[PDB]
Amino acid sequence: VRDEPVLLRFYYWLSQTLQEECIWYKVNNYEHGKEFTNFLDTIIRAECFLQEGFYSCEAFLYKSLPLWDGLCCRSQFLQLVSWIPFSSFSEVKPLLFDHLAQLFFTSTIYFKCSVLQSLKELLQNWLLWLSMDIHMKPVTNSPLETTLGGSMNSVSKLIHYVGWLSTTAMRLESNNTFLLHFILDFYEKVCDIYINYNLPLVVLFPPGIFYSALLSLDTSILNQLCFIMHRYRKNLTAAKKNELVQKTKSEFNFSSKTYQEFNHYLTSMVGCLWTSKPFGKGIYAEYKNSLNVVHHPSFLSYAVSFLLQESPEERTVNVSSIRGKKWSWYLDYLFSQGLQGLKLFIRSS
Amino acid sequence: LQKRLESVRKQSSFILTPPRRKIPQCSQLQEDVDPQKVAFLLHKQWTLYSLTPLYKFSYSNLKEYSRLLNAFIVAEKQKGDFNIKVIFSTLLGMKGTQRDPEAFLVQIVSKSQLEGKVLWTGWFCCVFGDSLLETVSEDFTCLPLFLANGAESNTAIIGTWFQKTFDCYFSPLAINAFNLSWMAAMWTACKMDHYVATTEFLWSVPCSPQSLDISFAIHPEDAKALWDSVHKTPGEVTQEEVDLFMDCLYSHFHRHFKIHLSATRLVRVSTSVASAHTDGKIKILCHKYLIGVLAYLTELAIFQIE
Amino acid sequence: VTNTEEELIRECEEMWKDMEECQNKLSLIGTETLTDSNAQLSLLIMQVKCLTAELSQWQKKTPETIPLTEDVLITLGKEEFQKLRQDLEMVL
Amino acid sequence: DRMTLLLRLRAQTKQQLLEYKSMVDASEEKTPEQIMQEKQIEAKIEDLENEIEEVKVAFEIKKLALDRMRLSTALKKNLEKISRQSSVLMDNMKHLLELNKLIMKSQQESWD
Amino acid sequence: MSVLRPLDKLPGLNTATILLVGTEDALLQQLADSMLKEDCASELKVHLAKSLPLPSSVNRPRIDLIVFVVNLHSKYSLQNTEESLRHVDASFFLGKVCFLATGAGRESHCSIHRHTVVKLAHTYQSPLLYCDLEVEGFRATMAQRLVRVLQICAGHVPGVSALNLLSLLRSSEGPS
Repeated sequence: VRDEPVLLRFYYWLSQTLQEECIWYKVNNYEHGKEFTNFLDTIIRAECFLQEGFYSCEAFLYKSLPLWDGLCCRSQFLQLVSWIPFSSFSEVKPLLFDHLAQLFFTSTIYFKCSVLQSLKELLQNWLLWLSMDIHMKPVTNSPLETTLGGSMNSVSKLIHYVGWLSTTAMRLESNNTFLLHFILDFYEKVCDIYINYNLPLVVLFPPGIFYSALLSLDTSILNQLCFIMHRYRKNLTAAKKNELVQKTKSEFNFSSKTYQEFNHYLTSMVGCLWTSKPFGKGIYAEYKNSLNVVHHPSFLSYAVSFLLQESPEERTVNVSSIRGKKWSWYLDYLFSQGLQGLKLFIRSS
Repeated sequence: LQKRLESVRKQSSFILTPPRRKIPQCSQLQEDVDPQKVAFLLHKQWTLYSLTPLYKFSYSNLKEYSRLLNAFIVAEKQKGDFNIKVIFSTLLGMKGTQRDPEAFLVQIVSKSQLEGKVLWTGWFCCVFGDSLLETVSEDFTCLPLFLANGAESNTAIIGTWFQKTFDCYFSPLAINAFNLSWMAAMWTACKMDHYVATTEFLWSVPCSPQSLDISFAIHPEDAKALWDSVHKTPGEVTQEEVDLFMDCLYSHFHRHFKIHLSATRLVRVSTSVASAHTDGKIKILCHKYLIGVLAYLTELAIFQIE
Repeated sequence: VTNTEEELIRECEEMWKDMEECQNKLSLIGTETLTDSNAQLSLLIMQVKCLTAELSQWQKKTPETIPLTEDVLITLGKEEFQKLRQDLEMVL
Repeated sequence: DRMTLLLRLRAQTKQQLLEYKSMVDASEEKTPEQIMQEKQIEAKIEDLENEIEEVKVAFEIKKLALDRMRLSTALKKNLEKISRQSSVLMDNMKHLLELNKLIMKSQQESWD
Repeated sequence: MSVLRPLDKLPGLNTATILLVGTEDALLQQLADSMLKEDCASELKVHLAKSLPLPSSVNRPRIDLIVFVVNLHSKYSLQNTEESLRHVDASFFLGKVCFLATGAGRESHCSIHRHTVVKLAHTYQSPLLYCDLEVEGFRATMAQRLVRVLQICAGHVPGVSALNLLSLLRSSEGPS
């Protein structure tokens, strides 16, 4: 039902419910805060069942984000910002993104992980509405490339702001892997935009995230870095097929600055793994073999365990002679542990 | 709906009050305004509430709504003879803007078991509330401000009936102590050539376990000669005129008792025009400047909704 | 470990002489207050002078060859492995 | 553990020396002051913070690359010869590979 | 003399400080006691002040952070703060001055406007935060928030400077 006075009377009730019966307007009762926590559990199941946020709920967060400190039912407040519908980028940033960034760089790292879990669900429901807004509108006889182009810079400045939030908060905690798992889970939502949502825009991240994940001490961050860069190849070469069809009409074109930047990402990561030349342009007696597949310290746990399972009566340790026939036996042990993203990357790129 | 969007962004931003305001005009009572009705509205104790705009409200269905209200408030006293009867009286000519809806009166008048004694008085109004009129539809009737006279238990059993019929909700109104200083400066900006009361202020010290009150009285001929030395630009009441008027009243208190009252909290302003309190208690003592105060109360009543 | 301690004592001694030379050049600059009438102009024009002041300094600094040989990076690596083990328990 | 104290006070003394040298270069180097609008001044603020963010991520990624190459050669010379710390280092690598195998299976099931 | 500058002498060796400026003596003492509960790797030295200009003391260290705890229920906390930011240097305003407006949870008994402290922070280029220090659960969120500002202003992290804190705490309305 898309009737007008049945939605305005629901706006007039629940805006008065969140204003009078809030937390800081009371005399600090723990029993009324439990009922306010139980009332917000009704709201987060109603916004997910409707798949649009209410107009009362985003109006309350316009007045509560200057008045919120970072605790006192944090998990019910960061899921209230997760199901806000789509608006312009210039309206959100004085009311939300200024008051989010005053609390993001200053609170604890469990708050810093819970912002990016909220923004990856915000990137779910905004791209879900934009994937089907093209389909349900045959009404306007004007072309929609100004409206999709006006929605292009609204979401590309969204990801480059949270990408500016990600490469600055890495410097705050000085390379902790626990934040680095949830940065690459946010770009899992980015790299499935043409296959699953059919949106012709490919955005990329600045390389402070890239060499902090390539030189990380973790195997699962290196698997998810090879998962997203495998998805970035299949998104861009299918956009090259989108550029090849739309060249005759000159409508859906991409700039040449994202093709030369993507060549800088692919050449520098195979020099640290396969080509054994780690010094490139971003990075400037075994310095040519200090960074390899078998010479990386996260895969060095698999490199010690490969020589123990071959012969457990060892006397010397020789990890540099793993070439040829037992190099394929070394890749058979790494593929059996659950490195499926590195298996699909080596057979394509 | 698009003008509902533009009213949020003024409330979402920090700016909601203009620094240069207009001195209120002399509201002359017209021939359409009833003189015998506005004398009953004066010298009464009132409790303010804010209300969302109503649904399916008609001016010809008041006879059915008078019989449903008289069958329910007798029944709410039986769940916990009554010779009471409500009167829905409509008033005319109070509006200054033609796009405002008509205000009306709700009384409870007891019958004659021997005019009856009025036990409760409700009043719905909208005086210069033009900012909320384009944010509603034409089906909605926009009466944000409500004033009640009587007990709070009689307010809740009739306020239950507006929740279950007109799809609305009553909220308590509160005026900040910053906003008492502007309406005290508006009451000293008035023009008078008649019998006047005394300007009464009261502050409360927050840094005490107990209550500490100071009664403070200013003669209004002394307040008028203090005002025009500060007021130098005529026609407008500015931001710097009120804040220097409150500072010289604080510096007059400072050279005698050495107590800074600027750390305290102003809670009661009572002048020759009207008396005010922060929880919604008002006593209007003037009929010439009636709608100038009531438009300022609807200036705050839209702000608690939005 | 003792000789790499006293190298890091001596390298932190010579940059302690660098900052007190910069402290004696900074004490010549006196007092500069701020009024209310020109506060938006006297804070944003000097920020153009402030952001230019490290634009030459972040480009002058090379990737610094920090001299460390043995038995510091092994003990810091086991402290890194002890915090990596607690981080993969919390992310699980 | 005194070497973390030496590295933390060395990084603190380097940060204090760098902000003191930027304060001396702010006090001694000047710009030509003209009558300008505000939006061109904040456009210079956002362009200078983008350029200083680019050179700070350049210095951070080159210093982190030098640190990971020194840690890779330090772990290579560590695990070249069998020492007495191997009896807990092998157990730590076995616990890290089992926790990483659990994170691989959780990531695959969560993605599907 | 009676002037203040953030750079005259030496800070020390892993030792920072904070200058709590306010009019209330019982409200800022509970904020000073709650910062010692959250432990860190630096020695904390909380200074309590009434109003600027300070008396000429010679045993003062280098000041890393001055916060101005104003009250929204009091004009006396605002008029002393207006006399406090006259005797300051312009090098304090490069990310080393934070504001705290107490009394933001009670929007029924408030005594100064919310737009006034925004306009006070817009012309002076300072970040503005709102918190209520009457709640012990809200005060520990505030006492966590004073430590991570003080880790930036003392230079305890690599790469983030004091003017990097000013660029992250910007506030500007939308130009559309």
